[PDB]
This record gives sequence, C-alpha cells and structure tokens, in this order.
Amino acid sequence: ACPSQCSCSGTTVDCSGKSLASVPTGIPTTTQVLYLYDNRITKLEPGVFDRLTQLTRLDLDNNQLTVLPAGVFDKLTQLTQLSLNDNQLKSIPRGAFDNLRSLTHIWLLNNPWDCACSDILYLSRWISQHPWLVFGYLNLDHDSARCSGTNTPVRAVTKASTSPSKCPG
Amino acid sequence: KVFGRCELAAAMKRHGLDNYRGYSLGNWVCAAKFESNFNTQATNRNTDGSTDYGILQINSRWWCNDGRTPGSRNLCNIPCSALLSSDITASVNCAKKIVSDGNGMNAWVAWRNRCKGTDVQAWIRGC
Repeated sequence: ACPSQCSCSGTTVDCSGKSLASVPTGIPTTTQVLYLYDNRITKLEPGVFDRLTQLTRLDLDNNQLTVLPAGVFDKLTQLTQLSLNDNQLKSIPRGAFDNLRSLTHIWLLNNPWDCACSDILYLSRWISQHPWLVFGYLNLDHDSARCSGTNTPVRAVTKASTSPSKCPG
Repeated sequence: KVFGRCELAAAMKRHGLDNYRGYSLGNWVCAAKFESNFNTQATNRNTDGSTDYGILQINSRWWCNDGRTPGSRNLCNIPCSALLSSDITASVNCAKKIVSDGNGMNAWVAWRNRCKGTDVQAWIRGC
C-alpha cells in the first residue's frame, strides 16, 4: 500500500516536489528510502517515523521546518543518510542524533542555526565529535553548518558564547 | 582535456567568471587546480552513490544528472557528461549556480584552505 500523493518503486517512496504540507499517512513499514524533500512541510508529528525502522535514507531538506520533535529519529537505527538542509531550524534537540548508529552522511547547511543560544550546544558538540559525518553541497565539510548572521561554523561554538536568555519561550 | 593555467584563465574570463559575485579570476583558476588539476574529464566516485565531475568536481546528488544517482536533484539541469567536455561552458554555468552569494565559493573546501587569503591573482599573471 503506497500513499496517494507518492510514487513507489520497491522499498523507495518518493514524496518529493509534490507541494505537500504534511508527511503523507500510510508509508509502508518496510520502506528504506523516503524522499520528502522540496515540499512545504512546516512540522512533523511526534513519532511520525517511529514505525519506519528499515529506513536507510531520509531526505527532509528544502521544506519549511522550524523545530524538530524530541525523539523523532530514535527508532531509525539503520539510517545512513539524513538531509535537513534548507529548512528554518534554529537548533537540534538534546540527543536527536544519539540512536543513529549507522549514520554516514548528514546535511545541515542553509538553516538559520542560532549560535547566540544555549540550545545550539548539543549540535555544535555533536559535529565536533563527528567530523566524518557532515556534508555540504559537494563533499565532507564540517564547517558547512553555519551560524546565522556571523556565517561562522556551528561546530566552533562554546558555552562562553551562548546564553539560555536567548532561547525561545 | 587537461588545460594549461593560462589557457584555462582565458576561457574562464571569456565565460564571465572574473568578479562573479565579487570573486576575481584567479580564485576560479585556483579552485580548479585543487579540484582536478585542470582536467575536464576528472571523475570521483563517492560513497553516497553520487559522483563528482569535471574541472571543479561538481556533484551528481545536487547539481547534474548522470542517471546513476537516485534522489538526485539536478539543480543545474545538465547531464554530468556535459561537465567532462573539453569545452568548459557547462562547468562554468554550473559553478555560477552553486555560487549563490558573495560567500558561495566556501563550497570548495580546498579553495577555502589553499586559495582564499593568498594572492590569487598570481594564477592569472604571466598570461
């Protein structure tokens, strides 16, 4: 059973470029590649991916996300590729990437990463600890995830530069 | 085709890269040196399934289509093979697409490290 808005070849489901506002319902549990890139998704429901444990590639880039739910990638233990680039993310929640033991490629760039705020520290430290994982639009580039305003690498940000005072809410 | 430095500099000036988004000519020559040593047929297979093509090692995940990278976006709208041609036009136009703002050459890490900060116009002199 492949979702109506989506084309489906074997275990690949393709919802890219389809003017979508939300993640289609009914993605089969055996999906391994999931293209959701180039849409108008603005949010993700907690647990939207939880049952999709066979995913190896998930493209979420070029949507309009502002925040990620906590735990959103926790079940994705076989995931090797993750694109997050060209969204509107300011931070990544504490521990988003911790269960991602098969990860080899993540794309993070062209997000307004907010390096003035305390919430950025998980990510800046994660990238510091995973210098083989972060790619820009060509190859490996652990500097490609950049601070809005300054355009300096997120990886470089320390506590001394941040304040909880500058986080949302 | 493996270009000479001068011959490459002239072709890039002809295709309007001199001062493109603030970046003067030697910058583009310098970047091509480190990416491909001026070889238009340079090719590199990546672990993600994509491949890099041409004098500036442009990628098949994002920029060009080679028919063998799934989920590729072809943002430049050329076949990857147009990037292996002895005529650099397509490589230049695709380099123009990649360089969106006045910081867009940061895309080439070897450029950022080996070129930026130096006297890049040396790559243009003597011609």
